[PDB]
Amino acid sequence: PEAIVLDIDYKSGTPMQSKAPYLAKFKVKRCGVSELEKEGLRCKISWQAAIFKVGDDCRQDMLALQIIDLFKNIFQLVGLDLFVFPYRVVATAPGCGVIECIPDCTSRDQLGRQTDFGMYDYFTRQYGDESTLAFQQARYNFIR
Amino acid sequence: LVNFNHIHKRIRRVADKYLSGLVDKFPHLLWSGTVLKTMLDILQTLSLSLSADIHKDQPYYDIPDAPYRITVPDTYEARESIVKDFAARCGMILQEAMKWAPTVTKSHLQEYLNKHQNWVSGLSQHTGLAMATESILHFAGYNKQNTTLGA
Repeated sequence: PEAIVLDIDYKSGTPMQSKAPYLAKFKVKRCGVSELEKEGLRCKISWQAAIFKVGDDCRQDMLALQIIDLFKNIFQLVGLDLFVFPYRVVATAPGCGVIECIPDCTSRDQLGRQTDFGMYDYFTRQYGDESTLAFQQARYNFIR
Repeated sequence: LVNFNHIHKRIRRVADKYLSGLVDKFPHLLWSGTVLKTMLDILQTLSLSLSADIHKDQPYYDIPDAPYRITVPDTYEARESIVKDFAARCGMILQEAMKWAPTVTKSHLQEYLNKHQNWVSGLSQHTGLAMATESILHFAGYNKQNTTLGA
């Protein structure tokens, strides 16, 4: 609710396996809340992906997301270094809701099907030997 | 000298062998007026880099008065080991230089300790000055009065 849509990409439609849930992409502008509220009665741009579902409940995910966000706030306040990504989700109809999509989606199952090997080989090929600088930062983020 | 602390394994060994050969065939480089300053500067740089928040990035450092760079390992143990290992060649070359021609190297050491930049930080560790003022002591000799006597 803190962004204003700009236009619709008329070629990003891609239904998924499943009940007829599809996928779409949007170009959005981020302004804020109060400015959005005051601008909604008179008339930094990136792209977003949305996933729609029909016939499924979207409340336990909402509660889990609230708990995760609270834990992230606690960790950020205390002064430690932990990373969690609280993707938003809103329910609007019985069995229907809107779920956000993380940027640059990369499922582990697809990578495993492509490679059929351990993740160590994948990240050795992707970044290089364990003695390089980038490998250390990747390992640190993985631990975090 | 700057390649004696390379991140690899055999590179520092071959560099040490080359340095030993070069100092063997040209003995007059020991009492030169530029090697000591550079080696003290790199020792001070390593000592400063000993505790620099390992998790913070950019392990590179710039040696003053000479265009070069030095990389350091990640764990504390490796850094401590490499600095301790390097802390011996300094004493070895200093005693070798002091053995033959004491006057020139003593004058150079006196001249080195008279720079304004290091005086401000002298209240801190500044390991180079401590190394110099420690190496001056236990390599001295007898003066004119007590140079020829029988115990």
